[PDB]
Amino acid sequence: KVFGRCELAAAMKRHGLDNYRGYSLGNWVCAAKFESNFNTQATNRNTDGSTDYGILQINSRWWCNDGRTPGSRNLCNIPCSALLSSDITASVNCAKKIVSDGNGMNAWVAWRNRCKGTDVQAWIRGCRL
Repeated sequence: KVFGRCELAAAMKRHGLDNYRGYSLGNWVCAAKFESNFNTQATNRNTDGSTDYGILQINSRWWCNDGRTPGSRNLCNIPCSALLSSDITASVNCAKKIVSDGNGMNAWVAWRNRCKGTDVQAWIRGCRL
């Protein structure tokens, strides 16, 4: 499903992402905007043969198993297809493991190049208090 901006902001807040590891909710909505355009079904294959899955484009080389990435580590212990669900719970629980791994949100190349250091507050403007 393609979330709307305020709609995604509210679901992420319910899942405890606002200020998870000190990253405010605007950061997570901006990451999802530029990673998938708010679309839970987005997939993209990488140069090395791994694929990125879902709203936060989580990669099969380390985080989920998709049956076709040699050396996939599957650290969130999920099939990658679970990350394409209209329910974002598995994507959020895996993203909390990724962001806690020491490199923060720099793990999402679109967050580093398009969101980091911008006014990310503009992304949750209008979301219900």
